[PDB]
Amino acid sequence: EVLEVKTGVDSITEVECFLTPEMGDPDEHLRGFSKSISISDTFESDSPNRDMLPCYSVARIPLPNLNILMWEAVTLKTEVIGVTSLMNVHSNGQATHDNGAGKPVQGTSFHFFSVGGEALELQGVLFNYRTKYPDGTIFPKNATVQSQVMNTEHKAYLDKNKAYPVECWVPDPTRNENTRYFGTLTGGEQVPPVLHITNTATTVLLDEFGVGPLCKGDNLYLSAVDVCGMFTNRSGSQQWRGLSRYFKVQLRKRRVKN
Amino acid sequence: VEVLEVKTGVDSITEVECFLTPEMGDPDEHLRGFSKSISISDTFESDSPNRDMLPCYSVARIPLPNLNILMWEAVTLKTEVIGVTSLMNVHSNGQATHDNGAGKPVQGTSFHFFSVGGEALELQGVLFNYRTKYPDGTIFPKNATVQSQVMNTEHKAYLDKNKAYPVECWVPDPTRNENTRYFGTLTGGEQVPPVLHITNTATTVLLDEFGVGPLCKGDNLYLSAVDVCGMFTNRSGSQQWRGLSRYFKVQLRKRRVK
Amino acid sequence: VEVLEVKTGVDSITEVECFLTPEMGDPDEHLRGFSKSISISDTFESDSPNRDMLPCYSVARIPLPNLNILMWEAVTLKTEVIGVTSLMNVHSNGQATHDNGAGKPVQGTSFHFFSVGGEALELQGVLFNYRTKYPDGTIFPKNATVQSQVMNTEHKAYLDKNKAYPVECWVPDPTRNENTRYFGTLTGGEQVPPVLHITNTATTVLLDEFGVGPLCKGDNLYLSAVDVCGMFTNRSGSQQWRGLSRYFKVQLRKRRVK
Amino acid sequence: VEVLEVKTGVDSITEVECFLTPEMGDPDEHLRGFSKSISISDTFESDSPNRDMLPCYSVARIPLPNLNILMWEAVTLKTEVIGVTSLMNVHSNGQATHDNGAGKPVQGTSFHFFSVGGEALELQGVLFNYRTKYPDGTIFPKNATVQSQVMNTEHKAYLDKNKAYPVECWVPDPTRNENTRYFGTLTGGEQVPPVLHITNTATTVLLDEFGVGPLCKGDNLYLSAVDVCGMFTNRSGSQQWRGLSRYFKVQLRKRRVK
Amino acid sequence: VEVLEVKTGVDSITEVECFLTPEMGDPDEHLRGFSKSISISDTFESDSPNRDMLPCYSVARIPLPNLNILMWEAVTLKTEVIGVTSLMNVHSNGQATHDNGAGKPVQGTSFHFFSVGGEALELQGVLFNYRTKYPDGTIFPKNATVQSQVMNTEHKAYLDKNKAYPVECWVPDPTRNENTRYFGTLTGGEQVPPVLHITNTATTVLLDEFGVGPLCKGDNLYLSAVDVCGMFTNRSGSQQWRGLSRYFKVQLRKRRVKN
Repeated sequence: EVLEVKTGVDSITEVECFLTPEMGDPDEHLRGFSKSISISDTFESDSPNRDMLPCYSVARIPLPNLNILMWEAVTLKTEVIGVTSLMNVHSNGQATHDNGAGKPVQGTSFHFFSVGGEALELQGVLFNYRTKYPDGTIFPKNATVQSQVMNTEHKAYLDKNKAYPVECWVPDPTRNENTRYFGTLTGGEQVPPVLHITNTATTVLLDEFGVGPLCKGDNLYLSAVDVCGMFTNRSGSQQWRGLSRYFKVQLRKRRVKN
Repeated sequence: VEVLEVKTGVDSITEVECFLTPEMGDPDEHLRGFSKSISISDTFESDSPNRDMLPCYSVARIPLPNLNILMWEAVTLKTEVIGVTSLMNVHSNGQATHDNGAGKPVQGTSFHFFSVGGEALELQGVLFNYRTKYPDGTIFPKNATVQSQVMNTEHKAYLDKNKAYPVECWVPDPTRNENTRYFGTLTGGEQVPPVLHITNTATTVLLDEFGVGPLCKGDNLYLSAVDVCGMFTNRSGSQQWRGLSRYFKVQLRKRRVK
Repeated sequence: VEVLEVKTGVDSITEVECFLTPEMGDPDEHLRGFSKSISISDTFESDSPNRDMLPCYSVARIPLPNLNILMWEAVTLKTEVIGVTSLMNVHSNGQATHDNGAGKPVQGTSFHFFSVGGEALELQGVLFNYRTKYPDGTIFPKNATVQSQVMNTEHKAYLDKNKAYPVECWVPDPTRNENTRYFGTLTGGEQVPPVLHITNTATTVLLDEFGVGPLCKGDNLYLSAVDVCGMFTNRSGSQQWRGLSRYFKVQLRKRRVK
Repeated sequence: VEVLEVKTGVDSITEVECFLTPEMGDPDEHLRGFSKSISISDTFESDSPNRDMLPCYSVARIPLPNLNILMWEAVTLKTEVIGVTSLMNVHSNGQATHDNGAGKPVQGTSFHFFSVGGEALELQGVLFNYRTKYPDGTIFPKNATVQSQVMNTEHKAYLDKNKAYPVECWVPDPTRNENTRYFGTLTGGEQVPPVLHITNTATTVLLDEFGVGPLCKGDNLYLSAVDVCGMFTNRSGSQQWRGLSRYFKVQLRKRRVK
Repeated sequence: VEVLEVKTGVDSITEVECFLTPEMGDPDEHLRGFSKSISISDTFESDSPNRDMLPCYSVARIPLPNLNILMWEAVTLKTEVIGVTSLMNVHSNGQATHDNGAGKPVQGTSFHFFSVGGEALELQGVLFNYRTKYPDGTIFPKNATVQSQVMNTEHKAYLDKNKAYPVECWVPDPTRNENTRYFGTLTGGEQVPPVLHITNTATTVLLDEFGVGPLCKGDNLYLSAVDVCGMFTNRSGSQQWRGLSRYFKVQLRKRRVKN
């Protein structure tokens, strides 16, 4: 049972941070990029290396210690950080045509963020159930052909960074009562990125009963994916490029019973 | 039916939560969620698609708590496509974008559709080509004539069976469906990019202009869906439909009627 | 006419429900809903399209219950393109997207148009090329001059016959049509993808800024439509227009006038 | 200077209704609505476009009923491009999409613009290339310098003559035009599809934030437009601009001023 | 500062009107508004763009009528890109769309950005490739590391000099800029079509959720912009950035503040 909101100067706080992307980082110079994408000969032989698989980013942020009172997340400001970096079309890129500039980052993107009072809850779904996922990732276990559409065995929490591959996992809509999530997959082999920034846009996190995420143990959970597309180098090889995401969350003290 | 007052009290409401898996053709035991590779007839007259090359409408009849005159009234819907991120597998037997590039993602013609009603969805048959010979095990427009390519009012059916009603033959009958709410988008084009949004913050109200939602005949709720996301292109250039499951959560309340 | 009060009571309203079939040219007995393959003239002066290569406006005059004064007033419209899923037939004599690929779907230039009025839709002629020779059996701008390529006020007509008024020759006349509500979108481009939405939950209100809808002269309602969805490309590369039927449901009420 | 009350009574309102034809260059007696085929200079220094290759702004000065202090205040606008369906002529000396295909439609760069004011539209010159030699018979930015490629405040003009002001070197001057309302969209790209909407149900309000419309000096209303729809490609591959006429309906009321 | 009442009366309001020119690199005396043709490095480690190949942020600091505590408060903005129609010049040393066709227009990657603030726009550095050698005459993220490719909080700056801060290195810092309102859109893709709207009827309100707009420290208003419209392709296939100027009209009112 959720009771009244506490008022007074002491009763509000603000969390501000950036989540870095976890795209695979194939060497010591390539933070923010995946390994070049290679293609299996068959579905049966699909076995991507770890450094080729973008993962969900997650941060657990401690809040001022309370105590029952709980911090309630009320509003969010968020945007992708470094959108202009994608204007570097002069660095080992495959040219658009002879003498032209380098191709920009483009193609499949996934832009996702969530705010919750506990870890984001995940459901596994596989493009191909016979994919061998690599050591160091957490992926759907006991995959069957049903895993290609819905196998309810594949439940997890986003409770580790650099671990849950984006392609295996989505927010579980049957759970996440204490999280608000938002995402868009834009597919297509060379779809153009469209990235907006502004410090004037706010998302309200309150449900239809006027209640936002309530932070269990005085911890706020922030999650993101910002796969912007693929970068094409001069050989034609392509690799995922991600960007960091900014979060500002405003919270207020809420009394609750039981 | 004269519709009267809504019942109140803790026990006056119930909730249905459910996922509908796609029915894309499933051409072998490893390919749930996909169709058979598409092949093209040399003439309109010789068009004879095999069953496993034809996506069909998904449907579920959900029994509700027994009432009797009270009827369960569907008031709100939350819904979304499950597994959107699986379309980021561009390393599994796909045709490369170009020399050394990543695999092409699922793209091209999509149909995204869902409906909620208190009885089976009512269908009207329309055929691209009236001479198409539909296969055994499908339910299709019978006694087709050349008028069936635009409108033949003989072709009426109920979506009353799973893996049966091919998507390309049937649409919701706008002359009926008074006790169902339906929503769908066909986005065509040989390589249109998929755009799939997920969030747990969106709700659709199913009440009509008079404040009445679908009323469940025999305490049965009917959910229907199609989510053809596009086509996957394998290394040989062959293309097959790929579909994804759909989540439904519906809130219902008891309503007295005559 | 001075428009006075709306009549009330159970008898004061009526409903019109119907479908208008497309008139795309119907080049043979198997190709209802298609045009003849498009041929290209060598010069502007030699452009002489055959009748079966020219989509035309559809129109229906629906008689209403006899009233006499009182007039039937059109208040709301539900409308929908019927058979949108038929465009997923990419296996019937289409040109392949690439070697071993599925057939290309209908795509390219579309015109989607509908109007509701109390009299025939008023048309203004505008010609792409004033030297086009239009075929016997069609009604087209007469005495064309070079000014007909931009605006020649001699070209006035009424949409008063089916299978007759070519889409490419005529538009709604914005200088007239006070007693009609019309809505249209031309989406050009050689392969723009169709985007077709269906739902039974959308209504368009036909009342003007003074709260008055179309008033039906002689107790006749006029419905008009074009739904050229794009072009179908067959195995040879030849292209032909494909159209679909449009559903209409109009609510009308009795209105006194003087 | 000082705006006082609006007049009322049956006599206090008037309406202006007209169309502006496009001025695309009209390269011969058969090609009203089209420009000359577009050629490309070898260098910026040699850019010397023909008069008939340059589309121009259209303008109409419309005398209003004599008033005298009272002034006509323009309050609402309805506007529409006339002849949108003419772009469905893909059978008249067009370059085929591919072998045996239909002709390509008009597509590529478009500029759609309209304004309503109580005096001539005020213009600011901006040049793509300051060394362009603009031809005899056009009115263009004089004493051009390299700064004219970004902003040269010397280039001020009034849109006070037809077939004179090339579209490509003039825009509405945002530093002036207090007594005009203007609206325009440049949609660029080598083959972007045209999207043209028509309806007689849409009104634009011309009142500013103080509820004051353009005030017609000397009882003249000024209407201006450009509707370059894209380029038409003939069989040789050569391209020329295609424009259409624009309809205006403006409602005005008498306003007292001191 | 406590924000108190707005002052009223005929002299309590003022207006600022100006245009910011684009700073795209200006590679010779005839190419104001354009960058140098884009060249591509062989490897990430050899990326070394010349200054005239790098578009930069534009900024203007405008002095306001001297006050005095009262501060000018920015309330509304009208803005638009100036010269949108110039992009219809497809007849001047462009690569043809196809044989005998017209010249390709400006297209591909665009960044359209503007901000209004009562102090310099605050910037955060992010690099596509941390080994890029940025040229003399530009102000760029210093002591770059591989972390700079995603987030290195050392890269803080103020947009306080024109023709200096390269667009590709810098973005508005969302952790600061309390006294600025900023808006931008990056539209990527190798040949995305520009869509540019002009009108004198659109206004943006600069007030925050508490009804307070940017407060002008020292009676100065800061305006910033980028309008990289895309790339022009010349007959050889070489591509270069093309930018346009941006108009700003800002309405301000006098606001009393404490301490």
